[PDB]
Amino acid sequence: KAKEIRDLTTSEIEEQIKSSKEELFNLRFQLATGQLEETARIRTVRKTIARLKTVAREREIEQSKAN
RNA sequence: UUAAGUUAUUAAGGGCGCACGGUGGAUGCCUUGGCACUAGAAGCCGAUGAAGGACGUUACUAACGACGAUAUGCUUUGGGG
Repeated sequence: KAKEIRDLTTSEIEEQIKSSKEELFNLRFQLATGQLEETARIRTVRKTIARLKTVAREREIEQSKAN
């Protein structure tokens, strides 16, 4: 993905962001209710969201390099 | 059967020697933090938030980094294995 995340159509990114945020919410919710036992997913979901915002920022800058 | 002389026999204490304590840094070490030389800057920012912080962020959490809700980091170019 993280290459062709840049190939996504700027609404797949938007829906992808909120799907990933619901996934992170469920993970944090079941870490507390103590049944997770694979705690490394939390970190990588965070970084995915980071990935997804970064490219969605830079489209914006290139969207105003022309205008 | 008398006059006389004398010593230990506790070492409570004293000096010597012995042997384990407490103590803390004499020896060696350190070189993590500066005296000074050379060179480079440029003294150094921002009304694009400038100037030190406060709260936070790790799967687990107690001070500095990141700076930061994209948070114990994100993308990209080049090194590197």
